[PDB]
Amino acid sequence: ATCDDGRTTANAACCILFPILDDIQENLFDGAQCGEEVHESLRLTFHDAIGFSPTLGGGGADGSIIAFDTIETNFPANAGIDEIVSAQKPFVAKHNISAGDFIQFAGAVGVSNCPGGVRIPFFLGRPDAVAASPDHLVPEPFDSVDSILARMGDAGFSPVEVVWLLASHSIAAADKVDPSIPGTPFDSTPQVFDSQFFIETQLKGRLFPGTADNKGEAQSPLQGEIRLQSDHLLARDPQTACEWQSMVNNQPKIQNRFAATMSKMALLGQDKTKLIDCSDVIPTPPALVGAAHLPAGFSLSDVEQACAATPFPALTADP
Ligand code: HEM
Ligand SMILES: [Ca+2]
Ligand SMILES: [Ca+2]
Ligand SMILES: [Fe+3]
Ligand SMILES: [Fe+3]
Ligand SMILES: [Fe+3]
Ligand SMILES: [Mn+2]
Ligand code: NA
Ligand code: NA
Ligand code: NA
Ligand code: NA
Ligand code: NA
Ligand SMILES: [Zn+2]
Ligand SMILES: [Zn+2]
Ligand SMILES: [Zn+2]
Repeated sequence: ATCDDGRTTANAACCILFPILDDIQENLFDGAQCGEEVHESLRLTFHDAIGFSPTLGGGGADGSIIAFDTIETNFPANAGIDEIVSAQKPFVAKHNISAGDFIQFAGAVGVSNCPGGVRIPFFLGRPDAVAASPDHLVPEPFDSVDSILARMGDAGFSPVEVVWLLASHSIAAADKVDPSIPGTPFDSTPQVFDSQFFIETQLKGRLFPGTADNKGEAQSPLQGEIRLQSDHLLARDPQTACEWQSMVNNQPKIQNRFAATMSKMALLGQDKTKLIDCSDVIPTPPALVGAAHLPAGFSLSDVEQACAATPFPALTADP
C-alpha cells in the first residue's frame, strides 16, 4: 500500500502510524536517539504488559498504565514510571490510537534507534483497557529468582525467555534504586544494544557507585554502572546462569530472541488475529558498534563463572 506522503507499508491500515513515528522521533526521542526516553518507553512496555495474570486479572499490553495511571503509577514497583506516562499521554490523545498500541509502538520505534538493535514486530488495533492492573504483578529488584521466575511464568514466560527479555538492560539505567546517582546505566554502553550487560553483570562486584544501603542493589564492578540484586542473582543462579552466559558475544541470538520475546510480551492479553501487522513501519536499526569485551584492566579471572557445563568465553579487554 502507498500512503499519502508516498511511504509504503504492506497493510494500508498502517499508514496512520507514519505521522506518529515522525512526531515521536523528534519530540519524544530527541531526534531518533537511543537515549533517556527510549529507555523509559522500553521499561513502560514491560510495566504495562506484565500486569497480566490468569488468576489475579489485568489485561496485559492494554495501555492500562496510562488509562488508569492514577492507580497504577502509585504501586511501589512502578516508582519513577509516572514521568514517561506523563510524557506519552498527550501523544496518545493527539494521535488517534489506543494507549496499548501507542506504548508498544513507541517502545519498538525506540529500540530501532539503538545500534545493534532490532525491529520488534508491531501489531495495530488493541482496544482500550477496561480494568487496572492489580498491584504486585511487576517483579522488583529485591525479589528472589524463584519469585521472579514464578511471576514471569504466570504471565506466560519460560526462564530462558526471562533472560532473553533482560537484554533490555543493555540499554537502561536506574533513577530510583539509588536516588543519589540517577541515570546510572546497567552496562557501560547504555546507547548500544549489545551483550555488555551480560558480561558485566558476571564480573565480581567491587564497589557501590553511590551509597551502600540501597534495597535491591548489589555491588557493581565499575564506578559508572549500577547493579541490581535481581541481575546479580539471575546471572549466577543454576536455573538461569547457563542461558545468561550464552548471550555473551552472541549478538544474533540477542537480536533474534529479544525481538521474538518482546513480540510475545507486546501481545499479552491480546489476540494477534484481531490485529493488523504493521511491523514494516518500524525503522531499520543501525548495526552494532563495538564488539564484546571485558572492561579495561579486567581479565578472565574477574568473571564469576556460574555455568558448570560451559566455561565462560575468552574475551579480551579494552586497552
Ligand atoms: C525480570 C525482572 C526485572 C526486574 C526486577 C527489573 C528491575 C528494574 C529496575 C529496578 C529498573 C530501574 C528503575 C529505576 O530505578 O529508575 C529497571 C529499569 C529498566 N528496565 Fe528492568 N526489570 C526487569 C525486567 C525488565 C524487562 C523484561 C524489560 C523489558 C522491556 C525491562 C526494561 C527496562 C528498561 C529499558 C529500564 C531502563 C529505564 C531507564 O533507563 O529509565 N526490564 N528495571
Ligand atoms: Ca497493562
Ligand atoms: Ca549496552
Ligand atoms: Fe482512543
Ligand atoms: Fe527519571
Ligand atoms: Fe568498555
Ligand atoms: Mn530513567
Ligand atoms: Na533525524
Ligand atoms: Na478510546
Ligand atoms: Na512483589
Ligand atoms: Na531479596
Ligand atoms: Na530456585
Ligand atoms: Zn530528551
Ligand atoms: Zn527521564
Ligand atoms: Zn535458585
